[PDB]
Order: sequence, then structure tokens, then C-alpha cells
Amino acid sequence: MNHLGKTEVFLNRFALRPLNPEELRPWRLEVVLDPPPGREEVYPLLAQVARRAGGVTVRMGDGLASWSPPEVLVLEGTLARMGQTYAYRLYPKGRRPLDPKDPGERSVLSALARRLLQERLRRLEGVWVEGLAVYRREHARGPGWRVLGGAVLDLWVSDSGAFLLEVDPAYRILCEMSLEAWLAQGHPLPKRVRNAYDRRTWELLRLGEEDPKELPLPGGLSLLDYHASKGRLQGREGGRVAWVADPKPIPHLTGLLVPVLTLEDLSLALSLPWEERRRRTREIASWIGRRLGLGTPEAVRAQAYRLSIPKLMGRRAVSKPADALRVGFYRAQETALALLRLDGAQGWPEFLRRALLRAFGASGASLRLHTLHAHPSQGLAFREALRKAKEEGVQAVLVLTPPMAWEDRNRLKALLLREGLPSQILNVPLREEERHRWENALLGLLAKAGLQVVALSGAYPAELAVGFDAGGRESFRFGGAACAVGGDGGHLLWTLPEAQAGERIPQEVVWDLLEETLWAFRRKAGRLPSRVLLLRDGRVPQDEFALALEALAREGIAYDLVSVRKSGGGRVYPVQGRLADGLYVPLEDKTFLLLTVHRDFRGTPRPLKLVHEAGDTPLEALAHQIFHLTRLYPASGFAFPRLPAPLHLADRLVKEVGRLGIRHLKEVDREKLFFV
DNA sequence: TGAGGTAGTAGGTTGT
DNA sequence: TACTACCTCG
DNA sequence: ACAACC
Ligand SMILES: Cc1cn([C@H]2C[C@H](O)[C@@H](COP(=O)(O)O)O2)c(=O)[nH]c1=O
Ligand SMILES: [Mn+2]
Ligand SMILES: [Mn+2]
Ligand SMILES: [Mn+2]
Repeated sequence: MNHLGKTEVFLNRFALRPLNPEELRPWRLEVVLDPPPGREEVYPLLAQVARRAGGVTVRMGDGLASWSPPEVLVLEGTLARMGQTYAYRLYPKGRRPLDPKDPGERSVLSALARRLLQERLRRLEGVWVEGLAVYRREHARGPGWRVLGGAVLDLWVSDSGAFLLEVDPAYRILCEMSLEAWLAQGHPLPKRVRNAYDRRTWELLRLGEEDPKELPLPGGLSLLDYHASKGRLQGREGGRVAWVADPKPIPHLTGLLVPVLTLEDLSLALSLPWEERRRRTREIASWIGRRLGLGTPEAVRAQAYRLSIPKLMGRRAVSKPADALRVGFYRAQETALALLRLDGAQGWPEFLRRALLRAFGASGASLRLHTLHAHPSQGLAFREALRKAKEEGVQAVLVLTPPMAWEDRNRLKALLLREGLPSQILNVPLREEERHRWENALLGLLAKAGLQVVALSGAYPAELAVGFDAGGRESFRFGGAACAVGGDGGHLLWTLPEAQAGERIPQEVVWDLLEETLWAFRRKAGRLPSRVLLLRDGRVPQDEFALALEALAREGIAYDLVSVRKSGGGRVYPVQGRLADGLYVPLEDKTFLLLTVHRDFRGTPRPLKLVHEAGDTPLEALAHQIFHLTRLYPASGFAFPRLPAPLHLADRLVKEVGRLGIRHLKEVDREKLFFV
């Protein structure tokens, strides 16, 4: 195709030695379990037995494969699972050769490779080993804490029969003191804490003045002798009474608690510039390679293609959405905005007034600025003021306020939403020279009033693009969809989300949401779209889009479905020259990496991994549209999002519905991006 | 609540 | 998934 | 348990 340069890149992967003739013929084992596992427990049981055997062994089909000879294995024993007891016996059955060309057998080989890496790393010193991560050096150290530097690794087997090493530098934050000693250093309370005696964590709420030897526990025991009776005080001291929270406040001891340290609990930048991350990636790869007898690492190369530069349009061409404030909007209607001040002051700050007037003047659209002379503490009278403002044509409200606590922020926003009013919060004190902050607030306000601040100018295969995501922080989730309608993406819409149990969006929900976007397109363009681009956040669960694809096909609407994965893309580095944006790296059929955003100061970019799950549009064209769609987001004035706009929008939508609840959205217009 | 991504920290679902 | 620190403003 | 995502 017509690319803007064919270049070569390094992946953080490394080619290593071919598997030797022993490794290609692992020892096979038949598994006998007594009692036989239930349907639910069979695979975890086989895996558990594989772990229990020792050496380097994994599950292979209904049986086992090992790179250790059975004479150093534990072939018989006893398992506990979910409160049961299984006797296991392993019967050696010789060795069967595995073909790397065959993806199943290659999968078994790769499981073995990973196990190999685990085991050989565990036998090392002196390095901190955690799973597939290795922390070698000490990056930083403070009173009672330290940050280790190392790398997260993976090891698998290519179809040519060789080892492949993945490496990505990582840091790990360690506390080495008890909650007692920790607070005994002047350090303030950690938000989260772990038991000293096992892995369970709690949310630390406050300290108590109570006596542990006198605090009754449900059941008769006191705190102190409860923990004593379990042998937890055998080797340490009780300390004070910490009140932690249930996953209902719960008593605990400061002597039996270890803070879990985050960045909030601690000048330490843990993001690396891409040159340094590349360099360390190599260092650690060669190190691993030499320590494990896996050969000299060969960095793998891939053909990359530079995508065309996106042309962002306001009233005229812009390089960033914030420019639409000086130049004018892509499409500006007659608008009314209202002001709500919670800081006891009066009227619109003059520079905000001037900026808004300037933008709308450049757009040639009229602007009315209202003021809410009411306050949330008035109760229902406040709601009546909101209603009246809505009746007078106010589309969204700017809230000037001191920083609000999360719950108050949520309550106020939800309340305004119930009167059909999206809100943009802007914190005071606010100086005129804090330009990025209040210009971004204004862009938020405007998208929330339903204006199109920018659009795309290019030509794309799909004239409707819709993103699907699931969100919410509870036992249930909201599945939702957002969309850009028209080839220019000159209309951004959300749809009413749906509650669901998990990550999978029900097939009927997927289709009903999609149909809503089709209908939005119909309302805008007076016709059905020729082709639609379906974007799924993360993986597509099996058959999730089946009904939707069937429905689209019945209507004669073409489609492409792309899984968009925010991790698993690894790292990409330039072979020569500077690292740039808009990088398309085709890996295998229907799969490719896309480097959508990057700034040097911002650390090392994490390229997206994309899978073309259905449709016949060429990979380059999809890469082109998704990359350009990344530039459509209106509410970020100075930095484009990594995700294409429909997904970024969908993510924010289901996040906000998760926070506020869906019950507030009935009177909010779907063109008003209330969640940005 | 200014925004973004990269970083860290905790956890979860899908599915073999 | 979702939180916060950091750094800077296509 | 484990993998590959969230
Ligand atoms: C046994 C028991 C413990 N607890 C609290 C005290 C311990 O600090 C906390 C955690 O105990 P655990 O780690 O054994 O689960 O549970 C109660 O609140 N009620 C009880 O009946
Ligand atoms: Mn998601
Ligand atoms: Mn999301
Ligand atoms: Mn916002």
C-alpha cells in the first residue's frame, strides 16, 4: 500500500538456542486420581499434580510431560483442593516426541519452557525471584522500604523448535517493617495493609484506643488470645488495635500487619525513557541467556510501516483540539452554558468569558452564559433551579469549586444529570496562567453540551465506528457502547449501557447497542451506513458478536470486528533513529501491533495489540482508521489518547455509570458526552 | 475535580 | 478493572 | 492452578 516509510523495529523478544533432542521428547506420564475429579476440578487438578511432581513438568492433555527424568520426581502423593483429598499416582510411559510445527504440541513445549525458566531462576543467587519476574539490583531505598529493579520475563517455543525470551524491565516496591514499626517512623497510615501470617490484604481505616486483651471477638475470644491461639504471636508482638475493613469494620493488631506500599505511600520516577529500557532489556536478555545456558540472544526484528499523519479539523485545520478554542469548532450550534459556583464568589471569571466568546465568535455561533443563583444545600429548591435552567435552554454547567471529596463529586454530578445537565468541574483557586487546566475544562464543558469541537478529514472504509467495553467496580458490571458516526467522525454518541454479571456482554445486548448506533447514524445521515467498524476493548469472548454479525449481514451492512488489547503487545524499538507515532507492525495473519501515541518525556510507549476477528478489510486500512480515530477525542486538548475515540469514550462511559449508577441518565441527551 | 500515558499497587474474568 | 504519583502540555 | 487478557 501507500505507506509513509517501511522501516524495521526490534521487539523485546529474543531468539535463543534450538531445543535439544531430549527436550523435544519429554517424559510422558499417565495420571491416576482417587477419587476421580469432578468436571469443574479436572484441569486445575491435573495442573496441581504437575506442580506437585517437582522438576520441570506440566499438563499435557489428560496426562503429564516432563523434562526431568522420573527418578527425581514425586510420582505418588496426596492433594487438597477446595476442601477435599485426592490421591495421585504418576505412571511413566516413556517419551513421546513433540512437533513444534503442531501448535498443540508446541503449546506443551512452551509450557515446559516457561517452567524451565521458573525453575532455573529459582536456583539462582543472589536475586529476588517472583514468578516470572526477577529483581536483581536495588533501585532505591528508604527508611523501612526499598524499590527493586529487574524484569518480567517469559519463555516459549517457536515453530522452528527454538526458545524465545521475552524481557521487559520492571520495578517492585517492598516494605520490610510491620505496621507498628512503620507508623513508628513518622510515616502516615497506608491505605492498604496485608496480614503478616498470610497473603490476605485489608483496607486500613483507623487506629483504636482499645485493649486487645479485652476486645471481644464474635465468638467469645479476645483479639490477643485469638491471634495467640493460632501461633501468630509466637515470634512477634501484638502492638495496637488497627481497625481494617471487610472485603463492617474489623479489629486487628498493628504487630501482625505489614503495610503494602504504593507510590502514594512514598522523587522516584519508575518510568524509563525508551533508549534506557531498550538498553536494559538487552542487558538482562544476554544475562538470562548466559546464566541458563540458552545461548546468545538474537533480538527479533519485524517490518513496520509508518501510517499517514491524521488531519484534525476544527473550523479549520488544527494540530490539537485546544486550538479549536482560538480557531473555531468543527460544528457549533447555538449554545447556552450555566455557571455554578460553590466557593461563595459571584459571576463568570473574565478570562473564561473571553475565551468562550472568542471560540464561539470564531465559530460564528451565538453563546448565552447563565448563572445558577442557587446552592446544593438548599435541597430540592436547588433541583428546581436546575430544572428552570434546563427549561431556559442551558445545555451543561461549569462548576467552580474547591476540590470535592469523591462522594460529594458523585452526588452533585448525578443530581445535575437527573435534570438532564452534564457538568464540568473546575477547581479553585484558578489562575489565568493555568491555561492547560481551564482550557481542558472548557473543552470538557463543550463536549458535554454536545458540540463537535474537532473531526477527521481523511477517507476511511467504515463511516460508523463503535467501541464496546465493560466496567464498574462491583459484583456486577455495565457493558456499553460509544460511537463516532460519519466518515469524519463528526458526531460522537453514547448509548444507555446494560448491567451484566461479568466481562462478557450478552449477544442480545451487543446487538441492541449496535442497533442504537445504527439508528443514530440513520438519524444523522438519512440512510444506513455502508460499513461499520466494530471495536472491542480487550478480547472478544467466544461468539459474543455472533448475533450482531448475523443481524448486520441480514441488513446488507458490511463490518469489521477488531479486538483491541491494551496489553500483550510487548515493546517496539527503532532499529535506527528516533521513536515515532503511527507505527503499524503486522505480526501474523489477522494480528498486528499499533503504536498510536508516544512522547519522549512520557516514558516508553506500550503498543496496542490488535486482532482482526471478522471482516474482509485489509489490515493496513484498519490500522489506518484506528490510528486516525485515536486523534478524534475532544476532551483532551494537548494529548491524544492511546485508544481510538470510540473505545476511549466507551471506557469513560461505563466507568462513570459504574461510579454514579445508571438511574440518572434518562433525561441526558446522547450527544452530550457527560462522562468525559 | 484537567488531560494524557507510563509507572507502581491492589484485584477480577475467560476458559483450558 | 480502578486507584494514585509523575511530568508536561501533538 | 494456569494464561492472557481485564
Ligand atoms: C475469629 C474472629 C476474628 N475477627 C477478626 C480479628 C482478626 O484481626 C481478623 C483477621 O483474622 P484472620 O486473619 O484469622 O482471618 O478477624 C473478628 O472480627 N471476629 C472473629 O470472630
Ligand atoms: Mn475493558
Ligand atoms: Mn475500560
Ligand atoms: Mn472530565
